[PDB]
Amino acid sequence: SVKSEYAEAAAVGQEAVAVFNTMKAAFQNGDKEAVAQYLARLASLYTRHEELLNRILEKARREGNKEAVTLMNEFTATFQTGKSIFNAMVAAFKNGDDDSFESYLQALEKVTAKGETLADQIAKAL
Ligand SMILES: CCOC(=O)c1c(C)n[nH]c1C
Repeated sequence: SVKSEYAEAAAVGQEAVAVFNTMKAAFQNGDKEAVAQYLARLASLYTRHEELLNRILEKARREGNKEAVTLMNEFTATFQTGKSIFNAMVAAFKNGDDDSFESYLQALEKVTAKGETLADQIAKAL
């Protein structure tokens, strides 16, 4: 169902939250080799997350679930913001620039926290 696929998407999103917090600790500790691996894992998880979100939105469209489509359009828009910030964070890591990395890390936390109001509304609309 669209709802079980949303539950999987929610789980993959929580996996990313878990890995992101482990990465933040590693960055603070200066374990750059660990950060590199966590960043690669996060990219993989965001790819899978976005794939699930798109299939859910396309299915809500085919089902005519107008409230769900509206909410998912809003959420997938904010997901792109998070993606853009994550990409800039990765570039800052490649460049050896911890100041910018810190800033982007913090910004991505705020984009994600703000998104959770939408995420929970979608669950209840589907
Ligand atoms: C960086 C891509 O991910 C996200 O933006 C995201 C996740 C994961 N959960 N909520 C949001 C807005």
